[PDB]
Amino acid sequence: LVPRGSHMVGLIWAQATSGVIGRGGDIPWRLPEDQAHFREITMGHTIVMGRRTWDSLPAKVRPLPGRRNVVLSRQADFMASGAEVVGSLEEALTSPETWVIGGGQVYALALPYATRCEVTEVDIGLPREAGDALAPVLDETWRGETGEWRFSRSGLRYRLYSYHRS
Ligand SMILES: NC(=O)c1ccc[n+]([C@@H]2O[C@H](COP(=O)([O-])OP(=O)(O)OC[C@H]3O[C@@H](n4cnc5c(N)ncnc54)[C@H](OP(=O)(O)O)[C@@H]3O)[C@@H](O)[C@H]2O)c1
Ligand SMILES: CCc1nc(N)nc(N)c1OCCCOc1ncccc1/C=C/CO
Ligand SMILES: [Cl-]
Ligand code: NA
Repeated sequence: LVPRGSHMVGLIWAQATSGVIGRGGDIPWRLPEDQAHFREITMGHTIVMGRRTWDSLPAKVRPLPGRRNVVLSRQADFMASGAEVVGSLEEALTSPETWVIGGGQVYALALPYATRCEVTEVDIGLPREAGDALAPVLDETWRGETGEWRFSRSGLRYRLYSYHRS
């Protein structure tokens, strides 16, 4: 459970088996099971994203509904209609439960404060290319639960991981 006086920080991302999460300003696959899982985990909570992840959402869909949207930017003139733009994790992590929803820069920024990671891994061979966004690497303070391989309606294998630490 999450006490209302606490500040719990989780990271949620989907990756190829290579660790790639983003390429050319987008996610280089689509997986409906992952979209549903992302919604199930984050609904009702604050979501924090980097400015480039805000840019990657079509204007018509943002801010993502049912969640307080917070965008990290260092640009004093960047504005996100419907959402709050802050310049640091300190300002972004004021809710009792926050999910950092990407991308690569912001996962690495938020990892020192996080105690949970929820990962979808898609079994698509997408090797790391220059400029890709990548999943954060998790050291031995993290302990993980790895689900068995499942099979999507779209014909891709995928599996879920849940990581925790103190
Ligand atoms: N597969 C997934 O789960 C997933 C999830 C989310 C995103 N993505 C993909 O990942 C890519 C985006 O990731 P990315 O690493 O390029 O960018 P990002 O992490 O989404 O955003 C980077 C921006 O965040 C701001 N920022 C970074 N560090 C900051 C700090 N310390 N303080 C304040 N603001 C800070 C900066 O904005 P300013 O430049 O405005 O200062 C920076 O340019 C896209 O391809 C996207 O589609 C994938
Ligand atoms: C559903 C993707 C996803 N999955 C997991 N597991 N964690 C995340 N942090 C995550 O990114 C959410 C922000 C980026 O969203 C999108 N970016 C590009 C194209 C489509 C979307 C989807 C929006 C809502 O379906
Ligand atoms: Cl969503
Ligand atoms: Na996930």
